[PDB]
Amino acid sequence: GPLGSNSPQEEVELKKLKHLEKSVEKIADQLEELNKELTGIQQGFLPKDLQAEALCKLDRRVKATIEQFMKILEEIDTLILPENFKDSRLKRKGLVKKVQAFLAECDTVEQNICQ
Amino acid sequence: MSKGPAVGIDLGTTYSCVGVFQHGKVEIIANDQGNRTTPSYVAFTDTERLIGDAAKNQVAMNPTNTVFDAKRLIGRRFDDAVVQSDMKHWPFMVVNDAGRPKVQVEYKGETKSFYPEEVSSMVLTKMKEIAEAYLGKTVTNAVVTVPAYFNDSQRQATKDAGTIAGLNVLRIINEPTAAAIAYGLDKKVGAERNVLIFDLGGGTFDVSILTIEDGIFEVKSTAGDTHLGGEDFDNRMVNHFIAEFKRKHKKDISENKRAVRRLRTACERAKRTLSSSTQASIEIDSLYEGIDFYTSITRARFEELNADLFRGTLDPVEKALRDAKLDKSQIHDIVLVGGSTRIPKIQKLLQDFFNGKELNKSINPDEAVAYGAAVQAAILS
Ligand SMILES: COc1cccc2ncnc(N[C@@H]3C[C@H](CO)[C@@H](O)[C@H]3O)c12
Ligand SMILES: [Mg+2]
Repeated sequence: GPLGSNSPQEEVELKKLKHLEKSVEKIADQLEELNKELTGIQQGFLPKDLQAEALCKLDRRVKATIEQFMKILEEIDTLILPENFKDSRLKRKGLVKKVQAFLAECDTVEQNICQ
Repeated sequence: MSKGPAVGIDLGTTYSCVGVFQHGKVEIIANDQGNRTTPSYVAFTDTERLIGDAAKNQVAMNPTNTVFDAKRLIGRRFDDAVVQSDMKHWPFMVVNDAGRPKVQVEYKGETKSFYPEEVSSMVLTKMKEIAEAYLGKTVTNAVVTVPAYFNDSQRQATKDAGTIAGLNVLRIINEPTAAAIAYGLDKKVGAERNVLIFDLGGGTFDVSILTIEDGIFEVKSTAGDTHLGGEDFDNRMVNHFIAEFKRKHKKDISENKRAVRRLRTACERAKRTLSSSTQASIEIDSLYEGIDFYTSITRARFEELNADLFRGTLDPVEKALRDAKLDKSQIHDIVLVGGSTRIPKIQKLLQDFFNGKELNKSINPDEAVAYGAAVQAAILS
C-alpha cells in the first residue's frame, strides 16, 4: 500500500517480534554454551564410558534447544501480518531464517553425538 | 493449610480437569500454567519426574519415557485386545508382569516399570495439588469419573489410583452421568428421561444412552470409536495442505518432520478458528526449502475433508439407540461433551438426525464432566 504509512497497530506486531528476537538470542546463548561444553568433553579426560554419558546429557540439552527454537517458530506462525505491514513482514522473515540457521547448527551437534 | 472442600476430577485419556463447587457455582480450576485442563502425561527423565503440561512440553525431546494414555491400560489384562492394539502406536514400552501390563521407562538412569494405576495416581496427585494451590487449603476428598463401559477391574484400578494419590475417593461415577448432572437432567419434572451423551474429546468417541427415573441413572447402552478425535480432523487439513503445496510449488514437504509439525500446529489453530468463523488464514514463512506458505481454508472445505469422519459419528448413535431398544424420537435430552463437539458440522449432523432438537452445549464441553463431578462432590461434602 502507501509509503510512510507506519501505523500504531504495526507497533504492536513489531513488539511481539522483538520479544521473540530476544527469546531467540537467549536460546542461541544456550546453543553456544552447549558448543563450549561439547569441546570441553572432547578435550577433557573423560574415559569412553563417562564420555558417552556426558555426550548423551549434552544430546538431551541439544534436543531441548531444538524444541525451544521449534516453539519460537510455532509462535511466529500465529502471526497474520497485513501486506501493508512491510517492516513486520521483513522482521518476521529475517527472524525465521535466523532460527532456521540456528536449527541447522543444532543438527550438526545433535546428529554427531549419542546416536 | 486448613481443610478444604471436596473436588470433582475428570481423569481423561489425554487431559484431566478438576472442579470445585463454591459460593453457589462450579469453578473449574486452572493449573500452574493457567490451563483449565492438564495433560494426563507423566515424564521420566535422568533428573526428574514431570506431570501435566511440563511432561507434554518435553514429549518431542523424550518420546520413549513420556507416558500418556494410561487410561487405555488401567485395570486391563496384558493380552486384552485393546492393550495389544494400542501398544503399536505408543513410543513407550509396555511389558507383561504375570498377565498385567506395565509401562517400562528409564528413570534417573535406571530401567523402571509402573502399573497403569501408579501412572494415573501421579496424574491424580497433580490434580489434587492444582486444587490445593488455588484454594490455599488441603484437598483430600474427591469424586473421580470413569467411562460407563469400564469393568469391575477398571473401576477398582481407578479407585486404587485415587488411594495411592492420597485421595479419599468418595464416589466413582460414570462420565455420561457426570455430564447429565452438570445440566441437572435428573432434576427435570416428568416421567423417565432418555438422555444421549455425545462425547467427542481426548482422542476417544463415546456415545452413551441413559435413562433417568427418580434419580436412578441407568446406562442402557454404550457405543463409539476408541480412536477418533481432533487429531484426525487435523491430519485431514495437513493432507490438504501438503497436496496444495505440491500443486503450487511441485515440492513434497511430507518427509520434513519440522515442516509437517509447523503446518500441523497451524492447522489445529485454524480448525479452532473454523468453529466460530467460516474462514481461517495461515502464514508460515520459509516452511520448506525457503518457500513461504500463505494460504486460507473455508469451513466448507474443512467439513468436506472430514465428511466421512463427521458422518461416521452417527453410526455409534444409531448402534446405541438399537442396543437401548429406543427410537430417536424417544430421546429427551442430548448432551455434548469433549472439545471436538464445538465443531458446527458435528452439532448440525446430530441436531438434524434428532429432527431440529436443541442440544445441551452451554457448559464448556471439555469441562462438563469435571463440572458434574464437582456438583456431586459438593452434595457428598
Ligand atoms: C479448545 O478447543 C476448541 C476451542 C474452540 C473451538 C474448537 N473447535 C474444535 N476443536 C477444538 N478443540 C479440540 C478438542 C480436541 C481434544 O483432544 C483437540 O483436538 C482440540 O483441537 C476447539
Ligand atoms: Mg543425537
